[PDB]
Amino acid sequence: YELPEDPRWELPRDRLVLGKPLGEGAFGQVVLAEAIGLDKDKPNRVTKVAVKMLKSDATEKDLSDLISEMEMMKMIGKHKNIINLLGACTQDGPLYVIVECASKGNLREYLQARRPPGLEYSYNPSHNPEEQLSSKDLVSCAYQVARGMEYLASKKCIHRDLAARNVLVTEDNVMKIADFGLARDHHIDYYKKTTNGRLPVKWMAPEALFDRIYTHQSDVWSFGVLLWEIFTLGGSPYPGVPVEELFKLLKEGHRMDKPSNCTNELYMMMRDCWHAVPSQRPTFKQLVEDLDRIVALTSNQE
Ligand SMILES: *CCC(=O)Nc1cc(N2CCN(CC)CC2)ccc1Nc1cc(N(C)C(=O)Nc2c(Cl)c(OC)cc(OC)c2Cl)ncn1
Repeated sequence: YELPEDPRWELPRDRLVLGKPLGEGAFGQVVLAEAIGLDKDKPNRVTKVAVKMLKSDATEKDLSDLISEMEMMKMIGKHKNIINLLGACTQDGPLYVIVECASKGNLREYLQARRPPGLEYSYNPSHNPEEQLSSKDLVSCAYQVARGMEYLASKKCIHRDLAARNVLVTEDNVMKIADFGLARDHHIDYYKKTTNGRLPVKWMAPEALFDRIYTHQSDVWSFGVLLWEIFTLGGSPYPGVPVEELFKLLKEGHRMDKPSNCTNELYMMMRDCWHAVPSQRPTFKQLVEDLDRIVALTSNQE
């Protein structure tokens, strides 16, 4: 019913101006807001933020889940390439958990919107994107996510749904991993789709999917799907493949084709992330180093 206070994280309710809803998830409700004086050394500055709170179908467990998500984010600490906790309103009112706002949306969308222009044969011939990404920009998205994941892994955090939908992009084009404070924990609805109508099982390592074993190595497999999403500019993995057929593909050792405009080296990295044997996949630390080297050598002229 009523909560302890942590003074270092506490923001007075009068310092938070709630704004338009962003929507309900399984988790809770989120709203855009403006927070005044988040920093001690800057008490007149307004920061745009996102705020999580319970929905009025107020569940019970959901309160302990929202608390747990906040508390985990406190324990993980701050990193440039994750969505960071900025504050909370815990006293004399509903729990509000306040986090960084990433203004350019999720990565899947950010890549889709920057696809090259529509042609005579396209689904969308008048698609004329505002911005375009070079080969270096794409490698650089990959590097930034890997660096975020390396950080999380060093804090003993296993994500368990790494995908472009769960990477967010700031106004400065920084990649931030989202929804890393959660738990699942059971196998949910292997058939439940995402808002965009996709099946999360398509990002899951076979040992997680078949033996419920989730490790840093299973997140590396998901990262390889993410790489494939980046280099297809927000492509959808296994389009038209239902769950039962996906299981069969994995049991046969099937692997996705190399996307066009992907080097053999980046395809090898993908495939190595998709090693059948988890011990043989690269780690996030190695993916960070490799991607750092590749970025430096990748052309920004196309
Ligand atoms: C401040 C962010 C913003 O301005 N908008 C925003 C919009 C979107 N869109 C998705 C759907 N599009 C329709 C086509 C419209 C654009 C996507 C992302 C952002 N930024 C954003 C969103 C969120 N959300 C929704 C959160 O739930 N954030 C959040 C996270 Cl990631 C985590 O991660 C651990 C934890 C909590 O609470 C504990 C929350 Cl609230 N956040 C940030 N930025």
